[PDB]
Amino acid sequence: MPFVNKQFNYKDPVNGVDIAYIKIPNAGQMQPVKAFKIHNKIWVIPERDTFTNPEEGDLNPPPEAKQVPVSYYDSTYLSTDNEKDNYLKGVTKLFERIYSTDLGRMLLTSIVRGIPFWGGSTIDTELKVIDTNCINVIQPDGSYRSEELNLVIIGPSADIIQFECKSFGHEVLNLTRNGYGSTQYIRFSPDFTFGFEESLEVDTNPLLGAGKFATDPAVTLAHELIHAGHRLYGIAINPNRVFKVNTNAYYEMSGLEVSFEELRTFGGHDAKFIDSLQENEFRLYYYNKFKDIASTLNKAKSIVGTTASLQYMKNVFKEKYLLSEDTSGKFSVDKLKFDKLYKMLTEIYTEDNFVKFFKVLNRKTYLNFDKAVFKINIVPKVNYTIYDGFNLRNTNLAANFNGQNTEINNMNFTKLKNFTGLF
Amino acid sequence: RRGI
Ligand SMILES: [Zn+2]
Repeated sequence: MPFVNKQFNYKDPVNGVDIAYIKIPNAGQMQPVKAFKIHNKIWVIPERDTFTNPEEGDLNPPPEAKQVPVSYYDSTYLSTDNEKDNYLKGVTKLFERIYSTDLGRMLLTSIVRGIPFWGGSTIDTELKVIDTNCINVIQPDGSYRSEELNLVIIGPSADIIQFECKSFGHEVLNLTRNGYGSTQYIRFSPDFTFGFEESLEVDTNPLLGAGKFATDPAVTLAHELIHAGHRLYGIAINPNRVFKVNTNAYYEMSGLEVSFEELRTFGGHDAKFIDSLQENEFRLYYYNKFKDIASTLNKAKSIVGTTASLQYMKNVFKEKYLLSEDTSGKFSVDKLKFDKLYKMLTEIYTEDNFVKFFKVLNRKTYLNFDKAVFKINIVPKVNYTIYDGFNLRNTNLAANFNGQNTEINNMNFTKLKNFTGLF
Repeated sequence: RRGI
């Protein structure tokens, strides 16, 4: 029933299957790293990410006269076995918390079904996998075997609090925006969280508040998983499409812009900043992309490799994109089914909706100002549970989000840095 | 991304 069938321990011996040393397609050289397969198509690498971007392999913090506003550095974080063990257990716990909700179950199912499209072939008469959507697993005999995957959760790079989805690009194809999709690497940590303010006028002001309430890490991970979903189905909105914030004087006086992809991901009233016209533009654009995938599948006559049959892969993508198959067997995109899937991925899976399911306090809008970063430990059940997060039932922390109240539940939070006034 |  659980999303993760086995409760891995970082020190569990490698078996070359779900506990193995692996290498990722970063187009460069790297020493193998120990990774854990927690679910079909999903892996966790308890290491700081110095791999997806070779130009970001330095965890060392620059001089004090260089650190910006919202950022936190600690080159030693996640360098020991105990930390990696706790990281693995923390990430797994959050996946279970997310999966325990109907919305999270729906999102994770979509993610697992969202296999990156096999569009690496040079000939249109054959389908071939794109190698950067795979990892190389060291087998018991020391040989490497290529395994396709959809998602990898990895530790943050130098800036510990800069969580984000990273994926390998293609020489020509924009995999996260052409309907194809690509393996997503989420830089994330379950060992820290952020403080926000309960009053909207305070939370959206850069000069007020110390961060009384703590964001539930499950929401933060869910936010990244939503981005991952968009990217796996190749419908992420180009980052150059932004909202020139004009609803917050502090954002405005700095000409700050926020991408539509982020507003869409948060959802709620934020998603309304993307007008109907531009929204319809994107819908049509991605509809056309799904059409091309349907046609590319029809042009295929043979498959490259022996991992699976051509008909099998045609079926996995028929299910991913919910395509229709006529009498002749040709695939086509049905407008109704497309709109439903597109809407599910963009309107149903949103941060705002997850807050409703988790019943937690959270920022009311993406257009606010961070307050602080806290060190936390969600592994012990006495601190955080799959079912209630920090707001433990039948305790003084059960009501009024008392568990997220860092002043009441102070034993669960250590403020590492204050951001207010530093913008 | 969390944003600012
Ligand atoms: Zn984001």
